[PDB]
Amino acid sequence: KGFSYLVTATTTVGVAYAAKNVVSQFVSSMSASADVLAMSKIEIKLSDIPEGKNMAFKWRGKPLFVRHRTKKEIDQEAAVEVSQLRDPQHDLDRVKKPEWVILIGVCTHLGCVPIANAGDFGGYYCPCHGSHYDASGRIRKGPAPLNLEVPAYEFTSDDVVVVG
Amino acid sequence: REFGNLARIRHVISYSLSPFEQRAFPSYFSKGIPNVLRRTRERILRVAPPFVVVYLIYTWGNQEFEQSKRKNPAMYE
Amino acid sequence: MTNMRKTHPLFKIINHSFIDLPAPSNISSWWNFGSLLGVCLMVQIITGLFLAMHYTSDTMTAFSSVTHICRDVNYGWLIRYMHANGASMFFICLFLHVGRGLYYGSYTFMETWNIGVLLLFAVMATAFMGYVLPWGQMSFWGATVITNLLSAIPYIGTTLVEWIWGGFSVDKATLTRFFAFHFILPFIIAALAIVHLLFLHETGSNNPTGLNSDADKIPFHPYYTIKDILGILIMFLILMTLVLFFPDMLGDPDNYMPANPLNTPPHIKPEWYFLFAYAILRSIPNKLGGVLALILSILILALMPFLHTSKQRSLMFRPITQILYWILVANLLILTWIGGQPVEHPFIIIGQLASISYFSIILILMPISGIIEDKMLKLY
Amino acid sequence: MTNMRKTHPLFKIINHSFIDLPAPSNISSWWNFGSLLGVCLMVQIITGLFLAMHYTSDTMTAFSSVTHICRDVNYGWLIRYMHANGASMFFICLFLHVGRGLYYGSYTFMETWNIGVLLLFAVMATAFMGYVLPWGQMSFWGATVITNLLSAIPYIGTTLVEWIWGGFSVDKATLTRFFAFHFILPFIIAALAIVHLLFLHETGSNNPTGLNSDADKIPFHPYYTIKDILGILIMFLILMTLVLFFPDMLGDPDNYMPANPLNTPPHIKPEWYFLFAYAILRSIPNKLGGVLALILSILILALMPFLHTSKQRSLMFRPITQILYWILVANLLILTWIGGQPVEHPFIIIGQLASISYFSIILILMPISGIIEDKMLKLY
Amino acid sequence: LSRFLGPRYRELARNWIPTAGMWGTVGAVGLVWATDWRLILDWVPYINGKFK
Amino acid sequence: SDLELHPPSYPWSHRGLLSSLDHTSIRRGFQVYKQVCSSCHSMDYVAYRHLVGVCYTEEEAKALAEEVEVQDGPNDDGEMFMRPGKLSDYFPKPYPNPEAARAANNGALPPDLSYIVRARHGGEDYVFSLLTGYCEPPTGVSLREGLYFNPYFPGQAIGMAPPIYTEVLEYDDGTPATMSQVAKDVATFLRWASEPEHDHRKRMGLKMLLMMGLLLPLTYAMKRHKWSVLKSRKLAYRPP
Amino acid sequence: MFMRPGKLSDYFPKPYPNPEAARAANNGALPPDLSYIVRARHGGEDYVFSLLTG
Amino acid sequence: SPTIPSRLYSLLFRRTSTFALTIAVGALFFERAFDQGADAIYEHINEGKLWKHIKHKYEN
Ligand SMILES: CCCCCCCCCCCCCCCCCC(=O)OC[C@H](COP(=O)(O)OCCN)OC(=O)CCCCCCCCCCCCCCCCC
Ligand code: HEC
Ligand code: HEM
Ligand code: HEM
Ligand code: HEM
Ligand code: HEM
Ligand code: FES
Repeated sequence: KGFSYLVTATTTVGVAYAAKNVVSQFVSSMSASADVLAMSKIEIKLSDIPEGKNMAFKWRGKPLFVRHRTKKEIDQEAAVEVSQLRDPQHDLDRVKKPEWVILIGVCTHLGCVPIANAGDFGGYYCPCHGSHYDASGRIRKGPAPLNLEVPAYEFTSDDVVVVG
Repeated sequence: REFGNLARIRHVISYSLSPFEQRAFPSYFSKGIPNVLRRTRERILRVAPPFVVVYLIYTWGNQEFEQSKRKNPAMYE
Repeated sequence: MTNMRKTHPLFKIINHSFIDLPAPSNISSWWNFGSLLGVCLMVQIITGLFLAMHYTSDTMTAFSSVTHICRDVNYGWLIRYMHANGASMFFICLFLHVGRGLYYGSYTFMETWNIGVLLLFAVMATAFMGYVLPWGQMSFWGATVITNLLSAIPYIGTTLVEWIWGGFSVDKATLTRFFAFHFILPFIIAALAIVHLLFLHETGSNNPTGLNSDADKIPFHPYYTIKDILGILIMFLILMTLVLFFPDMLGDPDNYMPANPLNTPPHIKPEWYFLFAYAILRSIPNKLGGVLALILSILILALMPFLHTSKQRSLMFRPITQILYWILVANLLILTWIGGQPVEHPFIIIGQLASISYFSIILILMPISGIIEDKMLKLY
Repeated sequence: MTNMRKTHPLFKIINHSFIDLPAPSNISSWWNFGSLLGVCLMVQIITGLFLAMHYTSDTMTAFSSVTHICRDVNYGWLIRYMHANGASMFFICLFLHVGRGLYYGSYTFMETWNIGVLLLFAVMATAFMGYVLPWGQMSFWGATVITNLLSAIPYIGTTLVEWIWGGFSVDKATLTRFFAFHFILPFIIAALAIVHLLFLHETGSNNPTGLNSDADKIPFHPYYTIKDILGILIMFLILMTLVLFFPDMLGDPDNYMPANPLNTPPHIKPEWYFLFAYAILRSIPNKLGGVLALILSILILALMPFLHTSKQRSLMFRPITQILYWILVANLLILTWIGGQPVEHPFIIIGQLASISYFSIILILMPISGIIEDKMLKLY
Repeated sequence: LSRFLGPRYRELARNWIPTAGMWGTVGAVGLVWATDWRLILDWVPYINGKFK
Repeated sequence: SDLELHPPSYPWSHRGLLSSLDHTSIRRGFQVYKQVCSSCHSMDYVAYRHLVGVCYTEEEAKALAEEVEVQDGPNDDGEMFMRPGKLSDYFPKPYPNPEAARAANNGALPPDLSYIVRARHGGEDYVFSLLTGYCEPPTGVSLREGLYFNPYFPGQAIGMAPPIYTEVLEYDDGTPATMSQVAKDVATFLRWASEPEHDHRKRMGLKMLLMMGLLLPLTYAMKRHKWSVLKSRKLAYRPP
Repeated sequence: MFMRPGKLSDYFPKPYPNPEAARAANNGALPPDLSYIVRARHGGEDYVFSLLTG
Repeated sequence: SPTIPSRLYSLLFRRTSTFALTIAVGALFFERAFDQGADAIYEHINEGKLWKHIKHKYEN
């Protein structure tokens, strides 16, 4: 009985390995493709962004706003306290380069994008449920459970910036 | 489970006519409108007041939203 | 010679299921909605088959293909509006179906009720994906919203959303895979409706009185044949007047524009049959809490047979539970209206009160009402 | 305590049809082919579902989408080559199924055989539409050829084929409607295969001896379960070694080019079984005559159960009809090879000799062989 | 309600604890084999090597 | 002439049942295509993201992408502009439309060389025979201008002059670039471009062969074990 | 490319080739396509009439 | 002295839960061992041609 059940066990092990490989292959076919992975790298955003304006592009699939942060807006974000919000967030920690700040328009309630140049905080306004965000990306008044995420970026010489 | 056996019925007599021998709308209005009024009387009080308070709080929510969008003159100085 | 109707195998199956089926004699017009649901399912099959016959599932050509169907194709506009209003009437029939099931104690058929619950899940998924299909602005944005509500799950949500997107956001892969799933899943719905009817035929059918109908049972043909035919004709009256006179009053104007990822809609909302779930998930101010509230608010239907604490089956002789049931129906109407309305005062507090009262009635108040009912009738 | 395997309704149906099903003990490996066909049908359902999740049906993007499946989608080359070589394996198993029925007299099950003929119709139509789906040169030209064959019908064919084309030639409307029909038709195949299994289940299976197998029956479990598992593994071996070592052995090279309405290939060579159909078409030199020749060459299986004039069911004990049957398989192979070959001498004359031999064997020579066999065995 | 609160049901339950627990371990090891968790498979002395 | 010349079966390194492609030859044939074959033939389905990890490394393929220019848009003012290409870009087409291809190639359309091996009978053998079979026409046939004799092309008259010869390009690894070597390299590269899943497919085939050679005896063992009780059953008839 | 007189099968000609050119040549705001704008704006023809006369 | 399959039956195969447990554990270990074996056979039968063989000539 041990010999017969050993034969059965090895057969079941082989069939289980084959089934796992088949289902894993089909699930990998479900997932993102090579072109989608290739388009996740961001090219040069150049310097076509105007002063105080925000440009919307496709970063990591999602809409991303790269906005030229004014000196007055940066001063207002610095004057706004980090401990006065729901989560600990500072302007210098959020943005490495204060001249241009790049964020992703993905809200933390329904995954919406905010309306550019709107709201009661001088930053962005999510219109799905009406949340105001300041220039630092922190939520001030709205149903957003978390702050706006900032995508990881590497900056070369001043005409070259890469995101994602 | 079939018509051969489902229940045990004894001493029960059923009479029926032909559809070609009896009418299709026998006193449809005269004996039908009081039936509808009877059914409405039976089930009017345990059905309507939920929808009545739906209408009440719907109107309240609409006018309160309109009042919230309406500005408040708190600016005189 | 033999009786072919009961000796031929397919014919005797048909005869035992639909011709010589012993049905209760006293079942009202609420019992027609199962046949109406099946006929609406077949209508959706044929009509969407013609839509996919003339439809292209690509983000560059989805909206242009819909315009081509509505304008260039001969009466493909009539086909599209029949499809949309048939989906809406499908949810109308589903809501009245589950209303009959809740009111008349039909959930005691636990297998049939659970099969119906998973059928409701499948129909909701198909309709959501088919609303993703025309690639309108509100279509794409509702797809993003509902998928991020799926992303609310910790440690599994982000990877599973990247898996179901086919990429990094809602794109061509998402649209094409939603097209395939929306085409195919109504056939799984049809197979599960076959299982639904099989379980129902095993357990018999219920009557409005909630009693044993075996004393007075009549064949399905010709009685319920002509009753269901009249129901189908009234259903076609409502569906065709919605198609040919008011094609857009149950629709969405923002779906008639191409999907712009840069431009967000000013007021987003799903379709009218998702509004109560959307309102309750708005009401609970938590991501995981909200999505769990949605899932359990559809799963309380499966939880219904374990909440029956009454010695009477149907609500025909239980007036207090009828009052609670109509308050519940009123509460779903309030939830639909609040899900339609935006997030402003006092819609937040109305939505929270509506969701709290809805769960309290369906889980707490109704069994206590049944126990009070039994005590008032002096059953113990 | 009761047995759920006969008490639960879905479980009692599964028990009565697949678990405690009384089956003849002596059936050979030729009886695994029905299960192989069902398994291959499910494999094609899942595989083409994934293909439609990654595939768009539009003329300027169909070939690009197929290439995107092959290159950018992970394991999409494996999925598409599995689909194509599994269609080849499906038709191999279908032909061996039909040959099993013809050799062992299973066509005496009239309803089961007729439903099988309907299944063959649906499978051939589905596979033709799938072959035209990738929008290759040979795909488009074979579609035009088959639709012109449909246009050979007098007084209806021209309007009927402008109707099927959705215009005046094979174009975007034809490709989209063929995508819809190809996606949807295997579900009708699955439902009609359920009807096929029901009609078989009404009378039980057939043994290779052709005798009454009720004296010696075994349950379907676990004997035919493990035998069917072994057959599934062998069929997976052949299919997967085809996909992973010879993915174009049964394919066509001209299908790997974009479809050109102007340029035409020097040869129109569809897949093997359509090569058979093309040769039985090309046999006689008239349009309507060739169309009727193809139609009768497929309906001749439905005409087969009326041609059984022998007193013995199977060909196990009939040696002359064994020779006639293997000559029939021989000129099946010959006609397939002629369909592969171009139109010159001696391919023409071999074509009509093979066609006349095939038709004369099925109509005339087989019942005469049965009569001669009976009169040798003192049965006539 | 009170059907599963008694000595017979308690000793049936504690007889079935080792079998149900072993089945739970089977489900856990099969699920981590199917899904390839880093958090578990990086600690076994062999399977962690192929992740690198 | 309707008669055609069947290409011979060359013994490729990837001809074997479990033998993959030579990626050094794939690389060499790639710069053969780039410096010779890219000026006429398009490549609509092979990209630098497919080039990485097969024949070039990521940085080399990236720089090789930026050495060519790619049109992109729309601009801020709403026009097109030329930018350096990247790994996500496909290979640049030489002509915008096939009409321009026929205009530049006197009425002949050069096909896309991304499925030419899977599209032509014989495959890489046909490509090698076509590229190495250029010869003067026999006495009896005269070919007009723009047409060249080739016994392997059907119809025997091709719209190509011989594209390759001795030292037609300079290999980076110092391999002598003879005509046969160049043709073999570009045929291997075209086989890779037609079927990029070749090595993974053959590795999976080896895995499948080993696993099913392990499983079929075992599954037959269980089948014969469960079927043993029937196959050793003995029958007896004992009438009164 | 070339120019030709329009046939019946031609659609209405777009005044701008891409929406970016429309925004640049019409001071940022993009004029939407008036093919589904009555069906896409709440009010419909009432909204169009009120917007034009208001 | 119990034999090897005797000890396997006495320890693992008699209980169905332990049978499934050793099936899953053997599935893990056989999965990795067969992966190593098949890969080693593949690069030995195709040594000097793959990108992992010619990779070091251009990586550094
Ligand atoms: C008459 C032969 C006598 C042989 C005696 C041998 C010794 C017998 C005693 C010892 C036992 C040895 C082993 C016995 C094995 C089984 C018995 C056997 O083989 O019998 C002979 C066999 C069947 O005999 P039976 O059918 O009765 O013959 C009647 C005449 N037709 O018949 C045969 O094998 C003959 C088969 C001939 C088939 C020729 C077919 C030619 C045409 C094929 C065309 C195919 C299609 C081509 C394309 C057409 C269109 C272009
Ligand atoms: C411009 C002079 C070209 C060069 C450089 C290359 N090719 Fe070509 N190719 C060109 C034309 C104008 C044509 C069509 C000629 C005709 O008579 O149809 C072709 C065709 C081919 C084909 C297809 C042959 C077939 O049977 O379909 C192949 C396989 C081919 N060419 C190969 C090829 C290769 C590998 C090249 C790079 C070394 C190459 N050609 C360069 C134009 C030009
Ligand atoms: C989605 C497609 C569905 C179809 C096609 C369908 C079909 C049917 C049909 C034909 C009937 C018989 C009509 C009758 O007996 O009055 C029926 C009855 C029933 N359905 Fe459904 N149904 C669906 C969904 C549901 C849902 C969502 C539920 C509950 C959550 C459900 C639960 C029931 C119950 C309990 C009955 C029994 C009614 C009685 O016994 O009186 N079904 N269904
Ligand atoms: C096999 C069955 C079905 C098919 C083939 C199908 C097909 C389609 C197609 C092709 C579209 C996009 C065309 C367009 O919207 O213009 C669509 C849209 C849609 N589908 Fe389906 N459908 C099927 C069943 C269903 C069912 C059962 C439902 C709901 C219960 C449903 C709900 C919808 C909805 C709401 C839309 C949106 C229509 C619009 O917004 O204009 N579909 N369907
Ligand atoms: C998609 C295609 C098909 C499927 C899935 C299918 C399914 C099946 C299955 C599972 C069996 C039982 C296995 C067996 O008895 O050997 C069977 C038997 C049978 N099939 Fe099919 N079938 C198909 C096509 C056909 C065709 C094309 C024909 C005839 C022209 C046919 C006629 C029969 C007959 C007569 C039997 C009874 C055999 C016997 O009693 O031994 N079927 N079929
Ligand atoms: C529900 C089941 C099926 C679905 C969803 C489906 C779907 C598809 C799709 C989308 C394609 C085009 C993709 C491509 O060619 O790369 C295709 C191709 C094809 N299909 Fe299907 N199919 C199904 C069943 C079948 C069946 C049952 C057969 C044959 C009996 C079949 C025969 C083919 C063939 C021959 C091709 C051409 C493959 C090639 O050209 O390489 N399909 N199928
Ligand atoms: S999704 Fe942004 S406020 Fe709700």
